[PDB]
Amino acid sequence: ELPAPVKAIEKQGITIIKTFDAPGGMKGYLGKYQDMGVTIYLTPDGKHAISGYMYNEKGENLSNTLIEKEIYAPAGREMWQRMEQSHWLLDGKKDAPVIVYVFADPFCPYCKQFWQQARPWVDSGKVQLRTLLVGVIKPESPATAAAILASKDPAKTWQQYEASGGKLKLNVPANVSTEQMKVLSDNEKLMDDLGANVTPAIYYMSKENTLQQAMGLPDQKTLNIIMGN
Amino acid sequence: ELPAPVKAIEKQGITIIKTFDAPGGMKGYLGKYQDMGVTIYLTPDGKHAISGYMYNEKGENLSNTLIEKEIYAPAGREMWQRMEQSHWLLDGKKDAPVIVYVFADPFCPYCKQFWQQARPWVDSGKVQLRTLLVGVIKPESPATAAAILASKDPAKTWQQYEASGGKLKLNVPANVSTEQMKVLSDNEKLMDDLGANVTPAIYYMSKENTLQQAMGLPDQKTLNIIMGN
Repeated sequence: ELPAPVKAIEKQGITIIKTFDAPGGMKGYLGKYQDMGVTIYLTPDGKHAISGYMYNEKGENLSNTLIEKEIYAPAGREMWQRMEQSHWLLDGKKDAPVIVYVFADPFCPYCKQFWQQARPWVDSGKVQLRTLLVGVIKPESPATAAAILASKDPAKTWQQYEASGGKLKLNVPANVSTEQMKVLSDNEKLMDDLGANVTPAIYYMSKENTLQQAMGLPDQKTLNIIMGN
Repeated sequence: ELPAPVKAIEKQGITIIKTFDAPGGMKGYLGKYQDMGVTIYLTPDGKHAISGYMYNEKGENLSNTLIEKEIYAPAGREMWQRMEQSHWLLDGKKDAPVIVYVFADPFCPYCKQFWQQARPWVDSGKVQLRTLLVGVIKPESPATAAAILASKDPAKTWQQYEASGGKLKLNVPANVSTEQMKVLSDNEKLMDDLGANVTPAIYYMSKENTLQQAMGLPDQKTLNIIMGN
């Protein structure tokens, strides 16, 4: 079964996930209390256990690094791959180090404004925006988004669209290709699967490789973090 | 100086108080982050330290026992002794195990009501109420309190006063003895030194010997805890 001192913590409403190797002859237990992951460390004697955070000489919160790397990071990377595999429109260099996904709609003032705030990082080649168009805000939203997706170069047309603030003149299609209705439908299901009920819905990876999100127009702090700044 | 991993925690905004003996070859550091006391444990290797709570086989939160016993318990016992040394009126057996201090005023509905709630525990001989009269609620408050303190048996007169709801008939003194004005003045300074701006202000010791307080009319939970129940 479980060592007495750890069983005592378990009764404090904690559920153990696995055991792991702790430094200094200690045994570690990774667990959770509601949504919060926790680390427990059995002392050498075996009669005591500390519920807390382990730090090394450099000040790294090891407990935090392990929790994120085992409890949080996994699920997020799944949604990141699913986002990567979508038909997103590029903005910036295809090899920009920082990748930012954003669900945008043709009639979303905040989308245009975030597009604007993003200019510096994108022009620098540090950040690339990957836009997943959707049509969920206005009656004409789908017809417009599809008319954007259905052009000679959809990524450029989205740019010119955000830039001009929409005044762009282009041939609406007589038929919205099924391929384009699929992209819109896939993007909208993915947005829903992320519980994103606001556009723009932005997604980025933290320095510790965990999926982060942002809804609406980011304030300066959030903008700086999203931009990897 | 301080071991690297503990110095790392210290920089997280923690101030160390002293070092202590931890089990299993570990060294402990008692500290504080704002008002909260914290325990840090240097692992045997010396390269790591865990900021958290130590539990033994029986489930006792050792970290909590030490913090309260070294950070909280001291100051409270000081105010307890100062309260003990005051001229309080007895209610119940002088040898009742649980001691409860309460600052009361002659015109305080909530004082009368708490007096009422207290009946069961006091009659059982489990709890003794020690009342420190004050005169801070009404113009006639001091004159009344003093008239209570100035009687043949002040403790009984306070009882009969709470019981009868005040209708008690007794000889008001022509002169309020200086001794009685001193008690009222000492009680009022002590009440102030406790930041008690509400009457009744009740004070009791927790099972871990730390000073607890309660202002106004206690709800059922608080009443039960105050009564040691």
